[PDB]
Amino acid sequence: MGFVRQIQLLLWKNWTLRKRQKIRFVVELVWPLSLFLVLIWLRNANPLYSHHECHFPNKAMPSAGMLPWLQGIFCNVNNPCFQSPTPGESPGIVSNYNNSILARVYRDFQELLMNAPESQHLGRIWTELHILSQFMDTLRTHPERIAGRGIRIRDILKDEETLLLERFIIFSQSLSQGTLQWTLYANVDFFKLFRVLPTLLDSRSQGINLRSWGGILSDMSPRIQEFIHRPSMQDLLWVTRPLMQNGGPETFTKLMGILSDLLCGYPEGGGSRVSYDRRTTSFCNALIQSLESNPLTKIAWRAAKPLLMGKILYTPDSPAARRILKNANSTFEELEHVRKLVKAWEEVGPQIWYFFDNSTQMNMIRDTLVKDFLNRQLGEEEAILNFLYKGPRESQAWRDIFNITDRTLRLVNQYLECLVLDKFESYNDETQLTQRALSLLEENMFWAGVVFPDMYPWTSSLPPHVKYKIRMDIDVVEKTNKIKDRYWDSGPRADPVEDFRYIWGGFAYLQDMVEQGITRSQVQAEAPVGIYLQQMPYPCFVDDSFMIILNRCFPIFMVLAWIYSVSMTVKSIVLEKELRLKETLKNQGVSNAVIWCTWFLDSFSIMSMSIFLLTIFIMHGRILHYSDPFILFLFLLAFSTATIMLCFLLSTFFSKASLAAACSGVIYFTLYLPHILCFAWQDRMTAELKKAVSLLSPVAFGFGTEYLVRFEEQGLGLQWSNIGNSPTEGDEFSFLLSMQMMLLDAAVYGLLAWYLDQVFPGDYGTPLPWYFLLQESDSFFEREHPGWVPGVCVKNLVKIFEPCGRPAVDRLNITFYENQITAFLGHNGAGKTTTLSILTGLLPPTSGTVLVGGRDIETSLDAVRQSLGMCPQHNILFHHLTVAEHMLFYAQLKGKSQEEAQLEMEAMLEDTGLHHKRNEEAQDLSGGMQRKLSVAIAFVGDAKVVILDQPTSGVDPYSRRSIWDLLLKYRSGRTIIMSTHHMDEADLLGDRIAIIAQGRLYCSGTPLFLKNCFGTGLYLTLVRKDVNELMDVVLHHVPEAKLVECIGQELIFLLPKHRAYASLFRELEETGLSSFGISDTPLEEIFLKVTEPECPGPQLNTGTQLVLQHVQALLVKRFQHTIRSHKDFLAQIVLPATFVFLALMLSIVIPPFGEYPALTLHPWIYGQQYTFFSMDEPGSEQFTVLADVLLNKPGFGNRCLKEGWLPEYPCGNSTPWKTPSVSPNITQLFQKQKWTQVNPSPSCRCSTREKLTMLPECPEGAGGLPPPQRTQRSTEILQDLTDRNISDFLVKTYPALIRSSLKSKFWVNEQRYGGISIGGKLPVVPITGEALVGFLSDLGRIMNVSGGPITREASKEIPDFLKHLETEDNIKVWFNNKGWHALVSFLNVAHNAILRASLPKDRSPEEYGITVISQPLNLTKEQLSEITVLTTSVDAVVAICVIFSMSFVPASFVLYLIQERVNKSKHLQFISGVSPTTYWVTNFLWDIMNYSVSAGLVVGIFIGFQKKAYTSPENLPALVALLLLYGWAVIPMMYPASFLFDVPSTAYVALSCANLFIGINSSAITFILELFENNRTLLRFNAVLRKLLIVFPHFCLGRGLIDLALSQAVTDVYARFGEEHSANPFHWDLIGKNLFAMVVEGVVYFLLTLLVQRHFFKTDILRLHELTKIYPGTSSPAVDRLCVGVRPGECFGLLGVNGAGKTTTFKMLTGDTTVTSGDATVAGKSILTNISEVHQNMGYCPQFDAIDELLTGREHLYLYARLRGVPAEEIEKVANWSIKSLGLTVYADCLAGTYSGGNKRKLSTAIALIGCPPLVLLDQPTTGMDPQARRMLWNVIVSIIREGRAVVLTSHSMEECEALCTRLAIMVKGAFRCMGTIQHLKSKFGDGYIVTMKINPVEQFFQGNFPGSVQRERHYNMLQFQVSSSSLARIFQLLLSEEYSVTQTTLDQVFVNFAKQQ
Ligand SMILES: Nc1ncnc2c1ncn2[C@@H]1O[C@H](COP(=O)(O)OP(=O)(O)OP(=O)(O)O)[C@@H](O)[C@H]1O
Ligand SMILES: *[C@@H]1O[C@H](CO)[C@@H](O)[C@H](O)[C@H]1NC(C)=O
Ligand SMILES: *[C@@H]1O[C@H](CO)[C@@H](O)[C@H](O)[C@H]1NC(C)=O
Ligand SMILES: *[C@@H]1O[C@H](CO)[C@@H](O)[C@H](O)[C@H]1NC(C)=O
Ligand SMILES: *[C@@H]1O[C@H](CO)[C@@H](O)[C@H](O)[C@H]1NC(C)=O
Ligand SMILES: [Mg+2]
Ligand SMILES: [Mg+2]
Repeated sequence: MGFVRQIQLLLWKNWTLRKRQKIRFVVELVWPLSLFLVLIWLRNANPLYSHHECHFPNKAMPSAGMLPWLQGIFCNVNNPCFQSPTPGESPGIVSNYNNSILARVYRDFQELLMNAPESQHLGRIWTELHILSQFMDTLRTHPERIAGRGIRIRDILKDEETLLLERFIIFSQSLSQGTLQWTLYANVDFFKLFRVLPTLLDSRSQGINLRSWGGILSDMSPRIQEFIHRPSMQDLLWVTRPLMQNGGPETFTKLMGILSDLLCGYPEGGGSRVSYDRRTTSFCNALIQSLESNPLTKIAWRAAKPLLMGKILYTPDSPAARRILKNANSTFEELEHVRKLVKAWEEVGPQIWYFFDNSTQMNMIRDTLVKDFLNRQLGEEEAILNFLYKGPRESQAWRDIFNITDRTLRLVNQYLECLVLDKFESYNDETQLTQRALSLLEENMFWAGVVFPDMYPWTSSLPPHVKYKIRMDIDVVEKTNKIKDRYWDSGPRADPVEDFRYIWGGFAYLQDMVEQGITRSQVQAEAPVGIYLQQMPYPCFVDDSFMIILNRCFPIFMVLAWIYSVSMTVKSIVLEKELRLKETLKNQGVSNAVIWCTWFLDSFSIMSMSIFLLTIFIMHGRILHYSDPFILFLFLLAFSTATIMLCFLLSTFFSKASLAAACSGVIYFTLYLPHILCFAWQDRMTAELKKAVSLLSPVAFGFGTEYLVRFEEQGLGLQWSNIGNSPTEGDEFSFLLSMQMMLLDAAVYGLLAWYLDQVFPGDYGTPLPWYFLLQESDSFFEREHPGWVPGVCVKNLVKIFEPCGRPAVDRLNITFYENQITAFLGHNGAGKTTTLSILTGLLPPTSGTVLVGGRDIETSLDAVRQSLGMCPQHNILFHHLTVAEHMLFYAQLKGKSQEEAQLEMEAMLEDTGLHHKRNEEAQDLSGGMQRKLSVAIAFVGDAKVVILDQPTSGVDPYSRRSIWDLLLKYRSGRTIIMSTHHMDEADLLGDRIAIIAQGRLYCSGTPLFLKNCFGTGLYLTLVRKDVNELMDVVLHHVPEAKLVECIGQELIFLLPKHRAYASLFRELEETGLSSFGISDTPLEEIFLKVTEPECPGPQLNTGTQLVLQHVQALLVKRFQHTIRSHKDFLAQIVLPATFVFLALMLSIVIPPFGEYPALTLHPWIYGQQYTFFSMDEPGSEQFTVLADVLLNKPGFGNRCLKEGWLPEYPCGNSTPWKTPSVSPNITQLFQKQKWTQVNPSPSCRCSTREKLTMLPECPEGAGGLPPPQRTQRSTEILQDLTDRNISDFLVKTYPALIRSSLKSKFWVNEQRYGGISIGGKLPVVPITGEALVGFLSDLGRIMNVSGGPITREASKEIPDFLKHLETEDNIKVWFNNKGWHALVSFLNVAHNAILRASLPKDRSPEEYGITVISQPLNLTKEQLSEITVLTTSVDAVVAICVIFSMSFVPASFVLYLIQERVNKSKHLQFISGVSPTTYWVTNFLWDIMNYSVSAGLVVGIFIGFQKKAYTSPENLPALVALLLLYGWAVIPMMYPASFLFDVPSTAYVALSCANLFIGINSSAITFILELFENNRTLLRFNAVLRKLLIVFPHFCLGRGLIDLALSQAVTDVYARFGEEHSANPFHWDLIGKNLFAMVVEGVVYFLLTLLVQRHFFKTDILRLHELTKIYPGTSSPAVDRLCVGVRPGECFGLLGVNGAGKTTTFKMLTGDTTVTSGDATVAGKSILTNISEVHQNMGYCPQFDAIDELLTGREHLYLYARLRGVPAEEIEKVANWSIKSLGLTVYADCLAGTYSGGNKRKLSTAIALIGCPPLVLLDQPTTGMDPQARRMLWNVIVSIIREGRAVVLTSHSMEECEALCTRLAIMVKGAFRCMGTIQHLKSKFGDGYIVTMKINPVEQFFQGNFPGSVQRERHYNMLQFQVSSSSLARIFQLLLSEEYSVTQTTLDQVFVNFAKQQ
């Protein structure tokens, strides 16, 4: 139950302390919500994009004819989406190329010219022309009548008459004209005719057909003119305009567009697109080289070359293979027939030129014709526009149509000869084929390599099941080890380049050719069926653009937000431990488990609020949109628990906070590194190995975060229904396993932390054995009175400290009895605190035992601590609480009611003198009040043993009275142990006394026993203000000894005969010295008997030697500091480089590279699946059998042959056709409302703006009714889609099918991959074969060409040529591109069915088949796309790790600067004169050489791993200059921060985190924003940021480390193909600009730190005038207006009550704090204006030790001599004098941090006197010094006062302010109360004779003898008494009966009642 109360109190304290910060807390719970702001914005920069449907054009294969094959290659290069069903996916069409102008032209030509009433008589004209040219024109070699000649003759003959002429000649050139001319009317006029048509004049089989030739042209006149003006011809001529204009169009910009709309037609704009070579011609190698070396067409040529010019290598040399590949080269045969035809031109051309130059039928017929009749004949429907425009015979400027023909038709012949059309080479082994392929690959002249495995080189007969292989290289083939993607994306997979490697790589074409060869080799009656391929359409979907960066940034940004919390809690666990605040709590009796429970609750309650805020931002910021808030909350909660218990585990390794701040973040982030292995071993990990590694909590976090992201990139969330099932196929270890294996780690970490705490409590506390689970649960010394009881007992201790060697404590034997106070005295290095640290469990002994209640602490500390109280020598308080809160907290921890605690606190506040504060923080107290509170809270509660040492060192004589009252009130029932130095109280209130010397007792017992043990006598005191006089004056009554002590302004005499003594004092009274005082024997004389030069500085250096001495001094100081703390150096310098080393070592382990397997291609590589078919175009025989042999007899493919196929996929039976039943609502819906042909079914609603979905909803009216189904023997479901809209069915049914796949197996699946569709016709050119060649032959015979030798070969192959450009009857296959190997599988299905559908009717088609196999060529490679992404992914994280590492080193230099700024050790060096510039410059110079070691170590690692892009002969200087100049730039940026943090560890943590935040969120935003080149507003931001963000060195390093890595991948990919460009990474665009910004920054920030340093920094000396100091938070002044002056040779006093303003004055004088309204002058130089000038005329000794705890005592003196003049050859004797004079010989070199606490004061005053400054300021120079050392200090001060130097002291011991001081000044709250000499005070204040006795019976003893008395005190067996000035005290001394004592007046009693009265 008390457990719960203590929990509540601890939590109350923590939350009270947090109520004061309100900034360390807000930053604490806001820091993680800050790494996500970039993502929150960058999400809303990119709203989601919804994509329309896609419909794609089909692809003809080589077997579909050459013309559509090539046309499809050209038109469908980019594979465009069309959004509306293309014509090719209609039941009986394949064409898909209308709206092409070249096709509409044919449409109009068939519609108008031909098949009409104008083409009837045209052939008759041709036939009559041929008859003419055969009969009348050709009349030379044949016999005829006289009227005949090759040109012209006359038949004039048979003349019987004798032999006007012009008239007849004109007239002939008339039937009734010659009849009346008369003879010639009976012989030559018999059958004569006129000039009419003589076409009837010949002897011909037909009568005549003339007078119709010109009378048929008018019929077809309105047809041609109509045609030419049709819109199709307008478009043709419009687009052909920029072709013949001067020859040559623009290369690939508009030429492609013209050819596109000329051949292709695609609408809506063209779719969306989602060395001297040998055996060649000097043209063909010039062309290829000009094409390859043009950096614009190298890419397309790189892919097109192996098909145009590559070669195909086939393995065995057998007649079977030769036959197959003879039948497979049909395509190349019909491709070289074209070359033949075009080559025939080089022969026909000159013949046509001649015929149209000379002709008997043109140049002698048409040039000879006359024109009178022609003009009228033309006009009745131009000779000048015809017979001259096209019939010229001599040059005129007809050639316009002939000299473009050769230009355009010989260039084509030059082009076509570059093709290689013989490409089948024959080998005898796959090995030989492989080496020849290796040879050919470099030239890029390797197509595939075909292998027939089952046939031997003698094979002749084909088996009826042929299998072959196509072996290509991996860069043009899909991988054969996996068949799909790892995760189901939502897209069609339709990128023409990287998703269609089976098409542009040439695999599918060769497979088609060889399947057709195999079919044609064993059928002999093949069906001419061709094949088209069609891609199944895809619905509308939603694009992301975001989960490409989200999935690569989420599980870094999520694990990196907790690094600040981890560091701030591991550091806070360790501050309490090494600041000793855990041990005070454990001393007040707080259990050990309450500590841990409070830590856990207080950490959990703070992490749980940032968890909440983080979830709210993650969801409402739309980073995750589909998931569940509650599950995310619970996941983060489990992580919080794991991380907290990890922090508890880590805190038990460290003891110093600065060391834990430097390791916690690095270790937290190095436990996450094993997630590098997820890049290479992505698939070869197992759920069991995944469990084994998830014991490290961050990797379990990463495993869970990946599922969180992935369930969303698959369109779902983390709903409560799919935790336990992974998204990826066939892997265990779901999300729940990560969540559940976080809690196992929480438990394990916590349990181990609890155990490991007990065994290794470093540096404060007692360890346990590693097996503590065996469950234990004369004479010097006074005679011992057998009475009271013993309390604490000590028995033979030893404590050896390892370095020092000597025993600090050596065999003690003491007992402290119960009901009394003991005083525990000794010199300084005695063992008083080392012993009292052992009685309490602060540190373990080397030997011996102690016993508190008879129970030894070696086993029973828990019970001992239940009743303890303690105050330590140096204060430890919660520096932000209050006085009242301290006392109200410790009182209740012991267990008390709240109101009783109020009462006790109220009493003790007044009792201790700490009232009037009661509300001030424990840091605004002075240093005596802190020591006073530290005692007050040792008595509160109720202890039984109270151990309190040095309880009064620093408290003024007026408050020591209250402390004594407090001690004597609680002595009643406790054992109290006091350790003290000043002896006024060691005897007054000590019931016993013990003394230690060198770590063991020297004496013991009650004080009276000690006195007679050593000696006793009176002590005559003569306080002066000449020795010979006194000596002779005390010779008259010469006793024992004489002068025993004589220091400045003091004296001492010892004298053991009433008249003798009586006469002395009496006579002395009336007869140079001032007052005096006799006594019995002090307690300081017996303690004093137990234990038992450089006055000028000549020539202090100055100038450049002084500066060069300062630099050396500081560098040596820093070297000494860092040699002795090497764990800190290791953990701050070498650790980050080790982190980098681990990160690079991990990215080296990679799986070995095997080889790509076989993978027989068939549709059952996939699982259960649907297929379909569609028997379009029925009734045609030869298709009713092809639709029968792919359903019923063997079915699809080869999974059911007669013998067997692959005994891995067994058959079975089938089921009857069965149309499934549908719900009635559909039945009424589809018949009720009338639909149409273009709208068969209701449409699907997409993913609305506010209705986000992955795929549309598609209501219950999808593409129709369910079609008939069946289950085939292949264990597949094919559904018959005959006479239905397939494009509608597939599109509107894909979504509902994708949902029905994750109900059972939670991973989404694709259940449909393809199907056949029998039918499809395209119209073949109606022109037959032999008819064409006959027409050509007749035309040639008319036109006198006769051809030539080439033409007979060219025109020998026309009939077969025209049969191979079209097919007219063919099928088409549909495929789904999501499955990689789904194209070739179904292509094989189709070819195999075509084979079975055509073999004869007695061969049983169930045992014939073809199978294909892929098997890449053994080149030992990977695909480029794989290694590129792997390399960039790995080499990004290396840059991330280097940035993380170099972000921690720069903050490591602030630890020393902050550590020195507080404790006032930097100010104490400025006092010696170091001129801030040299200090800062030297620190910078040390930091640089400290940094360069880490930089060099990182570089050495990069060299060792041989990482390119970093260690290459062109990059290494760039890397070195990046690192070495980043450090220069960034180091002087931490320095201004050392001015506002007080705890070094806090600064370390808060600066490392800020550096990491900037260095991550500057070098990722500009690499993400540049990735998005789509958006235009992003480029503005990217450009402006890449310049604004240059002021941070973090950006300048983050850019460069990733640039040098990106700009080497782009060259190592070039090495794959082509040339190899170098880097030169120094350009003013890569890193050259950053390296310039570094240098400017590195010198602008240093000036900023030197500027911020400046905002913070008569015959007498030190004249003070009215000066004041009001502290900011109060109302009354700390130091009111005060004014003095000190002369050269005096010593000022500066006494004062506790809390009066004495250290504030010294702080203002030395220049620490800021004066308020005053002035002060040291040697003429004022302190307000020029203070660097006064600083060299004074020394300073602070109240608190300002020393470096790691050098030594001697190295301090050397440092502080060098920081002054004292040239290099004198420092040794100055140091030796200072060491010897102050008493530091035993331990002059022992690590000043191990001094005792009275030796630290000696060191401080020793280094306050180096040099010889005229003014010396000392502040409490003697608080922990024993009486032996105080005298040595007094002697030194007297020796320096005698020179002429001034001293100012501030002390609280009045034994010395009257021994060496000349002027005093009591100082109450503000200014002074009473200045003046010592005698000026005593005389006016206090008569004298303060008689003190020891012992009612003595109270009445001063009734008549001494009436005037006034009582001072009434204590225990000691009490004081003031008696009036009677001078008869020694007279009445014979009336006593005790401790004799009387004195004139001590200054101690004067100061008590001086301050009593105010
Ligand atoms: N940082 C501070 N803020 C507010 N008040 C302060 C601060 N430091 C000191 N004081 C107050 O100013 C007064 C002067 O304190 P100062 O340190 O001069 O006392 P002191 O005489 O040096 O004490 P002691 O004599 O024990 O050394 C004290 O009352 C103290 O409470
Ligand atoms: C040309 O294509 C159009 C486009 O739909 C089609 O309607 C027409 O039937 C086609 N003409 C043919 C193939 O002759
Ligand atoms: C036609 O081009 C040829 C070049 O092949 C040229 O010699 C001839 O002169 C051109 N025709 C005319 C009419 O000039
Ligand atoms: C190709 O590599 C595979 C890898 O195992 C090996 O089995 C096969 O024999 C090799 N064949 C050739 C022709 O290199
Ligand atoms: C559709 O028909 C079903 C019966 O199958 C009926 O329950 C429902 O009310 C009808 N209307 C709808 C679903 O809008
Ligand atoms: Mg001590
Ligand atoms: Mg002080």
